[PDB]
Amino acid sequence: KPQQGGDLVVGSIGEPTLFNSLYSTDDASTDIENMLYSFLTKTDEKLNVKLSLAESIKELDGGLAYDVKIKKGVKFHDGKELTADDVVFTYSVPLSKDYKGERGSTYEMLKSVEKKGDYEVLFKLKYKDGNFYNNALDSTAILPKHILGNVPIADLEENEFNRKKPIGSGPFKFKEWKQGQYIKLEANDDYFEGRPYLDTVTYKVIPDANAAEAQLQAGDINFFNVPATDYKTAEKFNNLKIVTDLALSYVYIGWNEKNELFKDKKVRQALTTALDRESIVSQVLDGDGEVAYIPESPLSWNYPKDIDVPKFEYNEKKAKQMLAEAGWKDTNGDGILDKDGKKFSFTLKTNQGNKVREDIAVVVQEQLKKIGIEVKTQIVEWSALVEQMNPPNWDFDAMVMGWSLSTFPDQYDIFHSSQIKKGLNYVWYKNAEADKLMKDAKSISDRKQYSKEYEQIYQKIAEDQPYTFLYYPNNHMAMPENLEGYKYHPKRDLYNIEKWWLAK
Amino acid sequence: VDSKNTSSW
Ligand SMILES: [Zn+2]
Ligand SMILES: [Zn+2]
Ligand SMILES: [Zn+2]
Ligand SMILES: [Zn+2]
Ligand SMILES: [Zn+2]
Ligand SMILES: [Zn+2]
Ligand SMILES: [Zn+2]
Ligand SMILES: [Zn+2]
Ligand SMILES: [Zn+2]
Ligand SMILES: [Zn+2]
Ligand SMILES: [Zn+2]
Ligand SMILES: [Zn+2]
Ligand SMILES: [Zn+2]
Ligand SMILES: [Zn+2]
Ligand SMILES: [Zn+2]
Repeated sequence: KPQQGGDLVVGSIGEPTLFNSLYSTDDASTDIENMLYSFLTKTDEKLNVKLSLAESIKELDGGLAYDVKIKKGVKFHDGKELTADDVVFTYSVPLSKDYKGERGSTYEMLKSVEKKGDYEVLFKLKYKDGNFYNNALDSTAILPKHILGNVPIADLEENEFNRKKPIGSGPFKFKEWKQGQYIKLEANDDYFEGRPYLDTVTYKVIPDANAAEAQLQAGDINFFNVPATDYKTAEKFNNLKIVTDLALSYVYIGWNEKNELFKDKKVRQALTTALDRESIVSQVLDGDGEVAYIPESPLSWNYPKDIDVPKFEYNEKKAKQMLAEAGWKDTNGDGILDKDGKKFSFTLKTNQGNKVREDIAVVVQEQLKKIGIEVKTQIVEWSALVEQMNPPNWDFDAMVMGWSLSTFPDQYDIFHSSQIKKGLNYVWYKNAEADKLMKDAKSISDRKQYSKEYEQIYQKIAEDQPYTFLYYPNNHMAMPENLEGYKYHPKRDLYNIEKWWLAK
Repeated sequence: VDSKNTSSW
């Protein structure tokens, strides 16, 4: 039944930065990595962990060690055999004092990684942490030691390997990256699970959602996440079908607490209270999506079904009062709030090509103007904005942004204060009581006990409003009407693309 | 799999 052949052209509004899971922080990079490389495990469309490169994984010492046997006969794109050496190399990099990436959180539970045979590795942990089995194993792309094994770890991120000479063992091989235009990949004929059916996959960079929709209509791209507002338009396009479901994601406003304006919890609570988030969803998403009050996706087994968290529902006069109570009032008749010789004025950034977020930024500007807060909007190209938000820059006052969430629910990576300096706590949030809860939660094995203790963490994050949570988005995936073998995955848009085929 | 900044939605 399955038929070999064809070319998929995937439209993307964001350009990748590099292809290396130890350094990338963004979904566009991750999309390409998942085609180029292999991983010990893979989380499937039901969010279950499955073996991929691993032949077997045995949990030892109550979760303080993992003995991993690797499939034999797996080749890198250069024809060389993947072995334990490569796995030991790759997972040892973030344990080096010279590691300069933002992914330290994923590996900090590791004490060591040891070769036990040509195809066998033992992982040893310093303490129990479910992030290792459930996140590190499926997130860590295996790199070739015979290429990178002697590059100084301080210089690994800059290496040309990560941009235009990547060599992996994944289902597609790198052909070309025409900067600002596209990345072209070709089926790996020697892929360990069998060659892809598709001959090529092209990731076409179009930082303008309207332009991408027009290209989809014309047949210049044939796979795209259509904005909800364009659904009724796109469903009429020739030769296409659309698969729709909830994304493992939320969209938010990040308030940078490096900025004086956003250090006070009461001010952050006021900003949320000033925003008509239901109207945002109605207006900007045409009602397609739900307002978010919790830093977790409804898809998660950890999502709290029966929790009453503070919501900070829209109330313009209450926001005014809260800001006055916090010391802000217009003291110069200019219409904008004033405190200690400073005016409440800042820049709200978001990413070029996401018309929904661009619109949200304008709506936030208008709604906050009504309570005397001045916002300048700024649209920035995706790769640059990723660079700006990350350490060592944190170069934003506020941003409209999203997370593609981890499939293993743990807020430590994003909200623990230890993750500010070199991790994903871009907004400089610190609640010492929340820190303790998140740290202590790692040792809780039973899921019911874990979820129960997480109710307290959600309460603290909700109360503190380090973000204004905006909504849980839906994906609307347009694809060729004859595309077979596709399964909807809420996190990986191109999940198992090597198994998709075009019926002819 | 771990958290990533997402461009879409
Ligand atoms: Zn970096
Ligand atoms: Zn030892
Ligand atoms: Zn040992
Ligand atoms: Zn040997
Ligand atoms: Zn080798
Ligand atoms: Zn150097
Ligand atoms: Zn061939
Ligand atoms: Zn346009
Ligand atoms: Zn929809
Ligand atoms: Zn609704
Ligand atoms: Zn003023
Ligand atoms: Zn635009
Ligand atoms: Zn618009
Ligand atoms: Zn307390
Ligand atoms: Zn994607």
